Amino acid sequence: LAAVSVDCSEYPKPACTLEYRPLCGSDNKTYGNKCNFCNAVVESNGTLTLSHFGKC
Repeated sequence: LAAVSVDCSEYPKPACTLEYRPLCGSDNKTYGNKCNFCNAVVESNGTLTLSHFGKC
């Protein structure tokens, strides 16, 4: 059904491609891309999640 989420199994990373593809969280703050999103998830320990693609 209707979910939104990028895959984050492989995080956090040491380095990020500087393509800008923002992903706003449930926190309603922006993570610049699937890197900085999925970092802030895997640090978050599962609990942070994707409210919408793009920026807040």
